[PDB]
Amino acid sequence: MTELSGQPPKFGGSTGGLLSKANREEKYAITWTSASEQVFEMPTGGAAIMNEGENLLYLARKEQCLALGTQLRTKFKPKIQDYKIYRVYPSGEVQYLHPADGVFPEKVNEGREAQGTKTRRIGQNPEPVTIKFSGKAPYEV
Amino acid sequence: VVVAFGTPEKQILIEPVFAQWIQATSGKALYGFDVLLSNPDSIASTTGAAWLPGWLDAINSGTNSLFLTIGPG
Amino acid sequence: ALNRGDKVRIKRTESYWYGDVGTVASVEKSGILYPVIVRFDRVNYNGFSGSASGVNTNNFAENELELVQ
Amino acid sequence: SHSVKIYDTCIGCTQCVRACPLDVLEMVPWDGCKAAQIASSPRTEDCVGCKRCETACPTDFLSIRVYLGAETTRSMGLAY
Amino acid sequence: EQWIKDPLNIRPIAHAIWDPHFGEGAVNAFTQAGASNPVNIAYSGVYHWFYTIGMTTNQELYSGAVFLLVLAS
Amino acid sequence: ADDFANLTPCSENPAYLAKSKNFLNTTNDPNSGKIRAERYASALCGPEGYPHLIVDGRFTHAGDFLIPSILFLYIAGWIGWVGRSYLIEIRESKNPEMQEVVINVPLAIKKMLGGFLWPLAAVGEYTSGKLVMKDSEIPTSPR
Amino acid sequence: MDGLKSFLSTAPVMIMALLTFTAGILIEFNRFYPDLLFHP
Amino acid sequence: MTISPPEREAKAKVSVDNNPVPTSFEKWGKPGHFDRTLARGPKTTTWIWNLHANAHDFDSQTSDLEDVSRKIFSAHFGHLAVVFVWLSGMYFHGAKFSNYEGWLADPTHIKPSAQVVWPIVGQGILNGDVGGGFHGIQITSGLFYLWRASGFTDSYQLYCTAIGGLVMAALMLFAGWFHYHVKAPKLEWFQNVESMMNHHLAGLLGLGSLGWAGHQIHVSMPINKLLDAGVAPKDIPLPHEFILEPSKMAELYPSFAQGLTPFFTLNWGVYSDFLTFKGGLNPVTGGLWLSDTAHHHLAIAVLFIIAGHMYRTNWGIGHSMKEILEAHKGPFTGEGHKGLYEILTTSWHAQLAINLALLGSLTIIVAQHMYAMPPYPYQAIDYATQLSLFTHHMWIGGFLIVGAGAHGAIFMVRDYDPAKNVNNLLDRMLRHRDAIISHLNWVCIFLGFHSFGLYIHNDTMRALGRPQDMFSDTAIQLQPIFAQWVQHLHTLAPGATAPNALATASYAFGGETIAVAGKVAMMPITLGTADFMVHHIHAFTIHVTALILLKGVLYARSSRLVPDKANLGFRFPCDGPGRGGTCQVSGWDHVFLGLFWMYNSLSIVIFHFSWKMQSDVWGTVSPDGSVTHVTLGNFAQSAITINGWLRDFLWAQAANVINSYGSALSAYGIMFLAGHFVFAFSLMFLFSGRGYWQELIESIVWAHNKLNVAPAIQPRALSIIQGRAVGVAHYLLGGIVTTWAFFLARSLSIG
Ligand code: CLA
Ligand code: CLA
Ligand code: CLA
Ligand code: CLA
Ligand code: CLA
Ligand code: CLA
Ligand code: CLA
Ligand SMILES: CCCCCCCCCCCCCCCC(=O)OC[C@H](COP(=O)(O)OC[C@@H](O)CO)OC(=O)CCCCCCCCCCCCCCC
Ligand SMILES: CC1=C(/C=C/C(C)=C/C=C/C(C)=C\C=C\C=C(C)\C=C\C=C(C)\C=C\C2=C[C@@H](C)[C@H](O)CC2(C)C)C(C)(C)C[C@@H](O)C1
Ligand SMILES: CC1=C(/C=C/C(C)=C\C=C\C(C)=C/C=C/C=C(C)/C=C/C=C(C)/C=C/C2=C(C)C(=O)CCC2(C)C)C(C)(C)CCC1
Ligand SMILES: CC1=C(C/C=C(\C)CCC[C@H](C)CCC[C@H](C)CCCC(C)C)C(=O)c2ccccc2C1=O
Ligand code: SF4
Ligand code: SF4
Ligand SMILES: [Cl-]
Repeated sequence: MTELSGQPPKFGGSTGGLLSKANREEKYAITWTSASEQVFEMPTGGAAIMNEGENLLYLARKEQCLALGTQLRTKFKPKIQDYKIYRVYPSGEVQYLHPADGVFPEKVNEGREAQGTKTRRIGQNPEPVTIKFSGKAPYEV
Repeated sequence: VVVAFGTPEKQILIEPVFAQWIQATSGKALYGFDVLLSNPDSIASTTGAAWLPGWLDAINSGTNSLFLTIGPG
Repeated sequence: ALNRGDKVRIKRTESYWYGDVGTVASVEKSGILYPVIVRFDRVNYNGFSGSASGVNTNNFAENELELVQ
Repeated sequence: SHSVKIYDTCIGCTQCVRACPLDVLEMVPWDGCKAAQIASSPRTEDCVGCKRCETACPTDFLSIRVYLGAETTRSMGLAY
Repeated sequence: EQWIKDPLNIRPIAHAIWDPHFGEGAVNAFTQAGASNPVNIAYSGVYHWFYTIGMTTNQELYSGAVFLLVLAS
Repeated sequence: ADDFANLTPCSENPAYLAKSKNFLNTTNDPNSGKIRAERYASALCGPEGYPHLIVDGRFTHAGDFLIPSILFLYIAGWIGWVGRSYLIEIRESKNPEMQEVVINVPLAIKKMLGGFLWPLAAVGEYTSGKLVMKDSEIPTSPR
Repeated sequence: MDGLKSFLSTAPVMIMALLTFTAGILIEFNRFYPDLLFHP
Repeated sequence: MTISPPEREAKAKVSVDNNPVPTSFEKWGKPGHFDRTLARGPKTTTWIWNLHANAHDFDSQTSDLEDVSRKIFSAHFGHLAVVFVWLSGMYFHGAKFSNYEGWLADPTHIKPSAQVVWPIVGQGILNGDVGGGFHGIQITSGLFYLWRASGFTDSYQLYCTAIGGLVMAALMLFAGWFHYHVKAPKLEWFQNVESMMNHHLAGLLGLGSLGWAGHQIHVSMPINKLLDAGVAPKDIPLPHEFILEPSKMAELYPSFAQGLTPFFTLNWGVYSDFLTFKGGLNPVTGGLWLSDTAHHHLAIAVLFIIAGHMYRTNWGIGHSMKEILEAHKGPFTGEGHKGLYEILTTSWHAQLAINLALLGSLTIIVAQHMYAMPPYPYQAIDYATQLSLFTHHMWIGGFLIVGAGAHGAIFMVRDYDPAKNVNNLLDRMLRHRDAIISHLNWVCIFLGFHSFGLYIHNDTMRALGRPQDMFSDTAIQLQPIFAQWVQHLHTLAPGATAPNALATASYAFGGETIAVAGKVAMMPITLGTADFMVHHIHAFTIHVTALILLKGVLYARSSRLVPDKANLGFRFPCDGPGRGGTCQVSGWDHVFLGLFWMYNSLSIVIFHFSWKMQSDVWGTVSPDGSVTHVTLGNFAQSAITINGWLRDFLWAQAANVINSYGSALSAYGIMFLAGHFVFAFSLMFLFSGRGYWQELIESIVWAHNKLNVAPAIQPRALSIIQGRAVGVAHYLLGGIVTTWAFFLARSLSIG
C-alpha cells in the first residue's frame, strides 16, 4: 500500500489482459517472490516467465489473481506461498486484499470476527409468509 | 406397421362405445343403443318437454357438428 | 443416551435421510451441538455433477434421532 | 452482492474456504464443533456465486448457503 | 351492409391494407371480397355476431365504437 | 336388439369380403391370408371393411380384450413379483448392489421358477404385512 | 473360471439373453399361429 | 507366462516387455475395474453410466504413457478385426443372399439386391422384386459396382473373400491380444515417428496402390474389357488364366508381347494401350476408365514410395522432423514450430486431433470426387447409390471433424505444458485467441446476413408480387463468375494445359453429356444465382461450426470469465449460476454445440446435392439427344427462396416417402416417422435439466419404498453432461434417419 515493487514477469504480450475497466474502474495486483526464473501459465492465456526475486503483475479481476496464486502454491516443486493480492483504484489508492490478516483463510487465526454466521439450522429459517412485505428473506432475518 | 406391410385389416381399432352410448343418451340413434332419449319408451323422453323435438331433430341429422359421429380414430 | 450400533430414524426434516434409518458410529462429548454420528446404507446426493455416489455419514443431535433398533 | 450464510451445523472441515476461488470466506474460532472453528463470509462483495463451497460441504444439507443477489461488476465476474 | 345481403357468398372484411412494400401482384391478390383496394378477410366471426345482435348499418357500428371510446374514458 | 347398428359382421360386410379375398400372406404359408380372412370374418367390421374391437366388457367379445388382459396381467404380475422377491433377497447379502449389477443366476432362477403362485403370494404378503410399508417408516421430503 | 461366469451373469449379458429368448418365443409363435388380432 | 516365441528382432529398434499383463478372466466379472472411482461397485445408478462413459479414456485410467500406448495399439488391432468381420459379412451376403451374377449378366434391367428378408408378421413385403425373379432389399452401398470393377464374376469368389476376411479378423484379434499381453512394445517404439512415416508412406500407401495396380492390370482390366465388349460372364476366363496364358493379355493388350523390358529401359510409351490418360468416362458403363485408374494407382504408388524416404532412421540419410520444424520460424511468429515435435510425440490426443481433422476432410473430398468422377461401372446411372454414397461420406467426415475439435480441447486440458510452449505457434495462438475469435465471430455474422438474408429478401420480394426485385438469374443476378471461369479452364485443358489427356477430368465442368442406357451418368453442372447463394450458405455454416470448435479449443484452459477452467477439466457442466451463469463453458460443451452446427451444415450440403442433381444433371435422355431432368430444371427459380425449398424440394419429394405404405418401400416410411419421433424425443433432454427429474425420481422412489421394492443401487437423474450427450445423440440420430429414409425413398422412386 506504500508503493508496489517487483519486476513484471517476462512476457511478450497478449490480447487477454487489461481493458478499459482497469483505468476507468479498478484493477488488481499480485506480487510474489520466486527462488528462480521459471515458466508459469498466465490466467489470461499463454506462458510467461517469472523473475528470480520479486515479481509484480497486474490483472483485471480478483479471481485471476487468486487463480495465479493457487497455481503458484500448488504447481511448483518448491511452493510459492508469499504472494500478495491488492486492489488498485484509478486515484492510486492501493487496497491490500489477500491474505487478509497475513494468514491464509483456510486455517483458523485468532482475531477474526465471524460474519454471516447464523445461530440456527437451515431448516430453522422462518416461513416466508411470516416476513413478507418486509425487505428481508428467511436467511436475512 | 400393420398398415405399412399391406395388412390394414390387422389394426387394433377400438370402438369408442362409452361416448357413443353417451351420445345415444341424448337422442343419437345412429349407434342403435336405444338408451334414455334414444329410446321413445323411456320416461326421459315421455316428459312433454318443449325442447325434445327440436333437440332430437338437430342431433339425429348428420348435417351439423352436434355430437359428431366417432370411431376408433 | 445413544450408543454405537443403535439403529435410529432421522427427524431433521431437511436432512436427506428423514424417515430413513442409520446406525450410530460414535457419540461426541458434551458442549457440542450435534454430537451423534450416524452412518447410512444409502448415500445422499453429495458430490459434483457426475460423481459416482455420495456422503453416507452425518452428525445429529439426540432430539433428531428416534431409537428403533 | 450475493449473500453467504453459515449455519450451526458446521463441522469446521475448512473445505468451504479451500474451494472459494475469490476469497470470500474464512476460518474463525468457534466452539460448536470438535474442530473449534467455523466458516465466515466477511468479503461477499467479491463473491461471484459459483457455488463451489456448497459443492464441497459434507453436512446433510449445507452449512454454507449462497443466495444470489444484486448483480455487480464483481459478482458478474466481469474483466471489463 | 353488403355482407348482410348475402352472408353465405360474400367474405366479411376486417379492415383495409396500406403497405408501401406491396407490388402489383399482391395489390391485385388482396383486392378481394368485392373491394376496390387491398383488404383482409376477417375470421373473428364478428360480422355474424353483430348481425345476430341486431345491428345492420355502419352507423350503428360507428356509434357503438364511439360509445366504447367514452366507456374506456 | 339393434345394438351396434353402425357396425356389421365382417362376413356380412361386402367391403371386408372384397378386401379379404386379397389378404396378403404374412408368413410362408400360402394360406395365411385365407386363414386370416376366415378368422376375422367373425368380428364386427366397419364401412371400410376392417374389424372393430368391442371392449365394453360383454363376454360375446371377451376375446377382444378380456382374455388378453388376463393373460398380460398374469405375466406382468409374475415378472414384477419375482423381480421384487429377488430384490428383497439380495438385501441380506451384505453387498446387495453387486448382485443387482452382477446377477446371482442360481438364486434369480430359483425366484423366477416360483412365480406362478404370485397372486396367493401377494395376498399372503398383504395379510402378513410384508407387501406394504408404513408411512411413518418411509423417507419423505419437507412439506 | 469364476471371472467368465461372473461376466456371463452381468446385467447387460443377462438382459440381452432374456430379450433374445423372448424374441424367439414371440417370433416362433407368430410363425406357427400368425394374425391373432383377438381370441376366437 | 503364455506362449513364448523366440524373439523376432533383426538389428531393429524393436523393444518390448515380455508378459506384462497375464491373460485372465476375473476382471471380466469385475465391471468398472479400470476406474478406481468405480472398482468398489455401484451405490447409485450414475455408477452404471460412467462405466460406459470412461471405458476408453485410457488417460484417466493410468498416468503411464507406455501403458496407454499399449492399450491404444491393442485397441486398434481389435477395431481392425471388427472392420474385417463387417467387410467379410458384406462379401458373404454378396455371395449367398444377392443376385450378383444375375445383375452382372444384365446390369441395365435389374436392381442390385443383397439382403433377403424372412417372411414374418407381414414384413416379407420388403422383399421387393428387383428383377430376374429375385426378391429382396435394394442396396445402395455400391457393392455390386465395386465387385464388377474388381472383376468378380462368381459367388464362389465372394465366398472365398468372406472367408479370407474372417481369417484376417482372427489374425488382427490375436495380434491385439499378443501385443497387449505377450509382447507389449515399449514407449520408445511408438515414438519412432520418422520410421513410422517412412513405412506408412512407402509401405502402407505406396505398396498398397502398387499391388492394386497389379490386380487392376492383371484381373480387373482384361475381364472388364471383355465384359463391356458384350462377352457373357461365363465365357470370360478366370483371373488366373490371364497369368497362366499370357497370350490372352497380349491379344487384349499388344504391349504385353514386349513384356517387362520396356519398363526397365524407360520405354514406357509401349505400354500406352493399358496405361492410359483418356479422362472422361467409359461409354458402356458410365464409370472411369479402369486403365486410367490403373495408371493412376501406378503413379500414386511411385509417388508414395519415393515419399517414404524423406525421414532419417538407422542410416544417417533422411530428415529429422524436429530439425525441419525448428527451422521454420519467422518475424511474425516467434519461435515457430519449436515444441511441436515434442507435443506430437508425447500426446496421443494431439495426433488424434490432427488425424481426425484430416481424415474427415478426406472423407468429404472422397464424396465430392466420387460423385462427379464416378469410378465404378454403372454407379452414376444408379442415382440412389450416388446420393447415398455422397451423403454417407459427408456425414462420416463431419463427425470426424467434430471429433478433431474434441481432441484439440482434450490436448489443451490434459497434455499442454506451458513450460514446453514458450513463444511458439501454440503459445501465440493462445495469446491472441481474442483477435482470432472476435474476427471469426464477425465473419460468421457477415456470412449469415449475406447468405440466408438474401433468401429472406427473395422470399419477401416474391410474396410482395415483386419478382424483379429478387436475387435471381432473371433479376438482380449473383453470378459465380470465378467458378464458371475455372470450369471453362477445365474444359479447355485437354487441348492446352493437359495435352496428353483426351477428355476432361469430369464432365461436370463442361463438355459432352455422357448417358448410359436412357439415363444421364454425367453432364455439365452449370452454376448460377441459386448456386452462388447456396455456396455462401455452405461457407457460413462451416464457418460457424469452426467458430464453435476453435473457441472450444482456444479457451479450454481459461477465459476472462473462468480463469482456472483447466483445473475443471475437459468435460464438466459449468461452474455454477454465478458470474451471471457459466453453463457450457467446457470444451466438451463446445463439441456438443458444434455437433448441432455440423449437422446443420451437412444437412444443407446434402439437400443442395440432391436437389441440384435431380434438377439439372440427372434425368432421362431421348434417342433424339435431348435430356429431361428428374425435377424439370426447377432449381434456378425455386432454390432462391426458403418457400421454394419447403415446397418444391421438401414437400414435393417427400411424396414418395409418405406413400411408401403397401409396397417394398414401406420400411422407409416407418423409419421416416421413426427419425421424426427420435428428434422430438431429444428435445426433452435438451430443453430441460436434471433437478426436476431428480425430484420426480424422489416421488417414484417413495412409491417403491411403499411396497418395499426400492433398489439398493439408488436411481439418480442423469448428469448435466449426460443429459446433453443423450439429447444431442438423439437429435442427430433422429434427424439423420429422417433424411436417410427420405433420400432413399426419393432416389429409389425416380427411375
Ligand atoms: C404396446 C401395445 C401393443 C399391443 C396392444 C399389441 C397387440 C398385438 N399385436 Mg402389435 N405392435 C406393437 C404394439 C402392440 N401390439 C408395436 C409398437 C409394433 C411395432 C414393432 C407392433 C407390431 C406388430 C406386428 C407386425 C404384429 C403385431 C401383432 C399383434 C397381435 C398379436 C398377438 C399375438 O401374438 O397373439 C398372442 C400371443 C401369445 C399368447 C404369446 C405370448 C407369449 C406367452 C407369454 C407364451 C407363454 C405362455 C404362458 C404359459 C401363458 C399361457 C396361459 C397360462 C395362464 C397357462 C396383438 C393383438 C401381430 C398380429 O397378428 O396382429 C394382429 C403382427 O403381425 N404387432
Ligand atoms: C480371451 C482372451 C483374453 C483375456 C481373457 C484377456 C484378459 C484381460 N485383458 Mg485383454 N485383449 C484380448 C484378449 C484377452 N484379454 C484381445 C483379443 C485384445 C485386443 C483387442 C486385448 C487387448 C487388451 C487391452 C488393450 C486391455 C486388455 C485388458 C485385459 C484385462 C481386463 C479385461 C476387462 O476389462 O474385462 C473384459 C472386457 C471385455 C470382454 C470387453 C467387452 C467386448 C467389447 C465391449 C466389444 C468386443 C471387441 C472385441 C475386443 C473385438 C471384437 C470381436 C470381433 C469378432 C467382432 C484382462 C485380465 C485391459 C487391462 O489390462 O486392464 C488394465 C486392457 O486395457 N486386453
Ligand atoms: C458384419 C455384419 C452383418 C450383419 C449386420 C448381418 C446381417 C444379417 N445376416 Mg449375416 N453374416 C455375417 C455378417 C453380418 N450379417 C457374417 C460375417 C457371416 C459369416 C459367418 C454371415 C452369415 C449369415 C448367414 C448364413 C445368414 C445371415 C443372415 C443375416 C440376416 C438375419 C440376421 C439374424 O436373424 O440373425 C439371427 C439371430 C441369432 C442367431 C441370435 C443371436 C444371439 C444373440 C447374440 C444373443 C445375445 C446374448 C448372448 C448372451 C450373446 C452374448 C455374447 C456373450 C459372450 C456375452 C441379417 C439381416 C441370414 C439371412 O441372410 O437370412 C436369409 C442367414 O441365413 N448371415
Ligand atoms: C510397410 C510396413 C507397415 C505397414 C504395412 C503398416 C500398416 C499399418 N499400421 Mg504400422 N508400423 C510400422 C509399419 C507398418 N505399418 C512400423 C515400422 C512401426 C513402428 C514405428 C509401426 C507402428 C504403428 C503403430 C503404433 C500403429 C500402426 C498402425 C497400422 C495400421 C493402421 C492403418 C490402417 O488401418 O490401414 C488399413 C488396414 C489394412 C490394410 C489391414 C491390413 C493389416 C495387415 C495386418 C497388414 C499386412 C501387410 C503385410 C506387410 C503382409 C503383406 C505381404 C503380402 C500379403 C503382400 C496399418 C494396417 C496402427 C494400428 O492400427 O495398429 C494396429 C497403430 O496404432 N503402425
Ligand atoms: C505388385 C503388383 C504386380 C504384381 C505382383 C505383378 C506380377 C506379374 N506381372 Mg505385372 N505389372 C505391374 C504390377 C505387378 N505385376 C505394373 C505396375 C505394371 C505396369 C508397368 C505391370 C505390367 C506387366 C506386364 C507388361 C507384364 C507383367 C507380367 C507379370 C508376371 C510376370 C512378371 C514377373 O514377376 O516375372 C519376374 C521378373 C523379372 C525376373 C525381372 C527381370 C528382368 C529385368 C531385365 C531385370 C532388371 C531388374 C534390374 C534390377 C533393373 C536394372 C535394369 C537396367 C540396368 C537396364 C507376374 C505374375 C508379365 C506377364 O506375365 O504378363 C501376363 C508381363 O508381360 N506385368
Ligand atoms: C478414431 C476416432 C476417435 C477416437 C479413438 C476417440 C477416442 C476417445 N474419445 Mg472421441 N470423438 C470422436 C472420435 C474419436 N474419439 C468423434 C468422431 C467425436 C464426435 C462425436 C468425438 C467426440 C468426443 C467427446 C465429446 C468425448 C470423446 C471422448 C473420447 C475418449 C473416451 C471414449 C468413450 O467415450 O468411451 C465410450 C463410448 C461410448 C459410451 C459411446 C456410446 C454412445 C454412442 C455415441 C452411441 C452411438 C449410437 C450408434 C452409433 C447408432 C445408434 C444405435 C442404437 C439405436 C442402438 C476416447 C479416448 C470423451 C472424453 O472424455 O475424452 C477423454 C468425450 O468426452 N470424444
Ligand atoms: C433458425 C434458428 C436460428 C437462428 C435464426 C440462429 C441465429 C444465429 N445463430 Mg444459432 N443456433 C440455433 C438456431 C438458430 N440460430 C440452435 C437450435 C442452436 C443449438 C445448437 C444454435 C446454436 C448456435 C451457436 C453455438 C452459435 C449460433 C450462432 C448464430 C448467429 C450466427 C451469425 C449470423 O448468422 O449472423 C446474422 C444473423 C442472421 C442470419 C439471422 C437472421 C437475420 C434476418 C435474416 C435479418 C433480420 C431482419 C431485421 C433485423 C428484422 C428486424 C425487425 C424489426 C421489427 C426490429 C446467428 C445470429 C453462432 C454465432 O453467434 O456466430 C457469431 C454461434 O456461435 N447458434
Ligand atoms: C478466394 C481467395 C481469394 C480472396 C483473397 C482473400 C485474402 C485473404 C487474406 C490472405 C491470407 C493471409 C494469410 C497469409 C499471411 C501470412 O501467413 O503471413 C505470414 C505470417 C507468418 O510468417 P512467418 O515469417 O512468421 O513464418 C514462419 C512460419 O514458419 C511459422 O512459424 O503469418 C502471420 O503473420 C500470422 C497472421 C495470420 C492472420 C491472417 C489470417 C486471416 C484469416 C483470413 C484469411 C482468409 C483466407 C481464405 C483463403 C482460403
Ligand atoms: C401384486 C403386485 C404388486 C402390487 C399390487 C398393488 C399394491 C396394487 C394396488 C392397487 C391399488 C391400490 C388400486 C387399484 C385400483 C384399481 C382400479 C380402480 C381398477 C379400475 C378398473 C376398472 C374400472 C376397469 C374397467 C374395465 C372393465 C373390463 C371392468 C372392461 O372390459 C373394460 C373396462 C376398462 C371398463 C407389485 C407391484 C408389488 C408386484 C407386481 O408383480 C404385482
Ligand atoms: C327509468 C327506468 C326504466 C326505464 C328505462 C329506460 C327507458 C331505458 C333503459 C335502458 C337501460 C336500463 C339499459 C340500456 C342499456 C344499453 C347498454 C348497457 C348497452 C351496452 C353496450 C355494451 C356494454 C357494449 C356493446 C358493444 C358494442 C358497443 C357494440 O357496438 C358491439 C357489441 C358490444 C361489444 C357488446 C324502467 C321504467 C324500465 C324501470 C325503472 C327505471
Ligand atoms: C428424461 C430426462 C431424464 C430422466 C432420464 C433417465 C432417468 C434415464 C432413464 C433411462 C432408462 C433407465 C434406460 C432406458 C434406455 C436404455 C439405455 C436402453 C436399453 C435397452 C436394452 C434393454 C435393449 C434426466 O435424467 C435428464 C437429465 C438432464 C437433462 C434432461 C434429462 C431428461 O430429459
Ligand atoms: S462451509 Fe461446510 S464444508 Fe465448508 S468448512 Fe464449513 S462446515 Fe465444512
Ligand atoms: S443451470 Fe445447470 S449448468 Fe447452468 S449453471 Fe446451473 S447447474 Fe450449471
Ligand atoms: Cl417460392
